[PDB]
Parts: sequence; structure tokens; C-alpha cells
Amino acid sequence: MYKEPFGVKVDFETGIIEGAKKSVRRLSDMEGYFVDERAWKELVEKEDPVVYEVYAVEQEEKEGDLNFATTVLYPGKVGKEFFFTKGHFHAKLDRAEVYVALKGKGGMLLQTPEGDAKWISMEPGTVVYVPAGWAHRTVNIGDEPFIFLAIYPADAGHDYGTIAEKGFSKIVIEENGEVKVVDNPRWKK
Amino acid sequence: MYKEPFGVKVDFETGIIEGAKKSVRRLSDMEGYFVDERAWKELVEKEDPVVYEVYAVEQEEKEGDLNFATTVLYPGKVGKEFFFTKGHFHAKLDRAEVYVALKGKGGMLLQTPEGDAKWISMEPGTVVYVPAGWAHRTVNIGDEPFIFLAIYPADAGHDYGTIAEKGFSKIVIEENGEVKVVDNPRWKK
Ligand SMILES: O=C(O)[C@@H](O)[C@H](O)[C@H](O)COP(=O)(O)O
Ligand SMILES: O=C(O)[C@@H](O)[C@H](O)[C@H](O)COP(=O)(O)O
Ligand SMILES: [Mn+2]
Ligand SMILES: [Mn+2]
Repeated sequence: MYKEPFGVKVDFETGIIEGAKKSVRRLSDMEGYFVDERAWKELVEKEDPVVYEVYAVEQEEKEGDLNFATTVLYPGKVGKEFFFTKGHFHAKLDRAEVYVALKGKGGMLLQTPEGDAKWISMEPGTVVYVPAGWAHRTVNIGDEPFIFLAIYPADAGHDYGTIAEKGFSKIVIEENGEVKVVDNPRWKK
Repeated sequence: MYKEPFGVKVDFETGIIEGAKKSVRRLSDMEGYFVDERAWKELVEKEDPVVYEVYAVEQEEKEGDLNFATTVLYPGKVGKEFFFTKGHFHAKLDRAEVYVALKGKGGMLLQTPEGDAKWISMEPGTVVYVPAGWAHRTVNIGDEPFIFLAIYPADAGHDYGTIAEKGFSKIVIEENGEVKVVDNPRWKK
């Protein structure tokens, strides 16, 4: 009645976890996520680039168990908006998460169900505490891949739908060569 | 009713987490842990070196929340035995843990309550999955500090007493210039 311990190699330079399957998110997999839909359509038509890749080592859903995963968030913009992850709440309202930044320049946008927002800058060595109840999205604000490792409860689950429907209350853009976190004009509540 | 997200800087070269207090474990804090008690007494008398330091960022005990901590496990031997951490089970039988090796050369010794053992080699980039129910001890098998980051449930707790009383069923030693994991002669069960 004991699971076998194991070790796996993670390459901090590439984000690749040996033996884990690469899950790929292309821009075409993110319809309705970016503010500039015309820019989205244009970039999908012309290229449809990879926005991010995930390597996950996950256990069966069980209270007390832990998953981990790396993300390689590629550099880019859709109009003014930097490339980002889809973003989600956890399905369980009482499950936190820890991120460890490994490479590149980025940050995390978090929000509560009421839309109260928080931005946390991430550079290599930044550990981010994602408290229970906060939706979380990472953003690449640089010209190189933004790579991090996340450790999360095996029963936290995922709620992508809420973010797919309403988005985040803030967006992260480049204006006149500088990074700005500003009100999302599509956000209601 | 939402905790504030935060980011903290971890130096992967030193293990130091900015703003966290250094908890120091000297050899004198580890009476009855090493097989060669005469060597232990001698080294405590002569020097009483730091065996390891921990930097912890911990939340209040709450189901679903996560702690993280770095350890700097210094190089050394007590007789034939490499420097190691005290080792513990978690108080809760259904709480796993994830370790991320950052610097140096080491490994993890794990065991179940029945004494069934597992050794996992750790070099930078090795992520170790510590399943529920397994006691866990890290060992520095090299000449430089062995540094890692651990992420664990905020309600996992600690049972040091079981290990203090009975020890691990295996010990990690140097014999004729090579690292060996062998039966602990003090182990009973
Ligand atoms: O565990 C997490 O929350 C992360 O590993 C994310 O899943 C990952 O960064 C990809 O983002 P998303 O799940 O929002 O598509
Ligand atoms: O969370 C853990 O299990 C680790 O951070 C250890 O506590 C740390 O390495 C120090 O070892 P110990 O707690 O066995 O003294
Ligand atoms: Mn998550
Ligand atoms: Mn532990």
C-alpha cells in the first residue's frame, strides 16, 4: 500500500522533463482569449505559432498527492498583448500552488472570483505562492522563452471555463516600449 | 477571505531565500543519529560543524496550502557515514512532497514504516517525488554543498521521533573511495 518514490531529470535551460509528453498550445487553440481578435486571426492565418508547451508529471487524483509540470512560454505578442497561458482557477477552492521561475522574463497575473487582481514579476529564482481561490495566468514579457516549474495538489482540478468566458480583469501589454498592466476593456463585472 | 499572493527570490547558487530566517543544524543537534558515536563525539568536541541549514517559507497549518523550503546540506562525514538530514515521516499518512535539486551531488534515502528502503540519486535538475507514507532523509555524497528546494503540504506535519528512535534501515557510507548504500547495523525490525 505504498507508491514507489522516483526521480526525474528536468533541464532548467529548456524546461524539458525527461519521459514526459509535450503538450502543445498553439495560438489557434486560444480563440477568444486575446483582446485584439483581428490580430489573433491574422497571426493564426500567417503562422499559428506555438504559444506554450507543458511537460507534466501527474498522479491520480488523490487528496494529499502532488503533481509537477514545467511550462515553456514562448515570446510574442497578439497586437499589444504579450503571449500568455490560458489561465484557470482550480476546481477546488482550497488548493494552493507554488511556481519556480527558471529562465527568461515574465510574470503572473492572479485574480479572485470578484476580479481583484495581482501582478507578480518573475525572473529566474522567483518562487511564487499562488493562494487558494486565485485564478492564475503567466505572461512572457521578454524576447526569450519564459520557463518555470509548478508544483500543485493532485486533486486541485481545473476551471478554464470561467476565464474563457469572462477573461482577466487586467491585461499585460507593451506600450511605447514599456510593460503595462492595465484594465481589460472586455472585462465586465 | 483571500490570502495575498507573493513572490520571493531564491538564490540557486546559495540556497538562500530572501527574508526567511536561517535555521541551523549543528552536529551537536544530532546526537544518536550516526552509527559511529565515537566519531560523532570527537567531531562535536573538535569543531561541532554545521551539518545543514534550512530556509523555510511556511503557511499556517491548513488543508490544501503549500510550504516551501531550501536546505543547504554541507559536505562531511561522521566516520564512514556522509552528512545527512535528521529525517522524518510526515505526521499525516496521506501527504506527499516534491524536491528539486539545485546544486551539488547527493541523494535521498526513503523508507516505509516496515523499513523497506529506496535510494534516489540527486544532481542539479533532479526532481524527486516523495510519496505519502515514506520517511525521507537527504545525504550529501560530495565535497561541495548539496542544495535543494522542497515543496510540501502545509498540514503534512513532522514525525522525527520514529527516526530518532529506530533510524533508517540503510546507511550511506564511503568505502574505498566509493559511495555505498548498505544495511544499518543498528536497525532492528
Ligand atoms: O499547474 C499550473 O497551474 C501550470 O502548470 C499551468 O497549467 C501551465 O503553466 C499552463 O497554463 P494553463 O493551465 O493556464 O493553460
Ligand atoms: O520539507 C522537508 O521534508 C525538507 O525541507 C526537510 O525538512 C529539510 O531538508 C531538513 O531535513 P529534516 O526536516 O529531516 O531535518
Ligand atoms: Mn494551476
Ligand atoms: Mn518532509
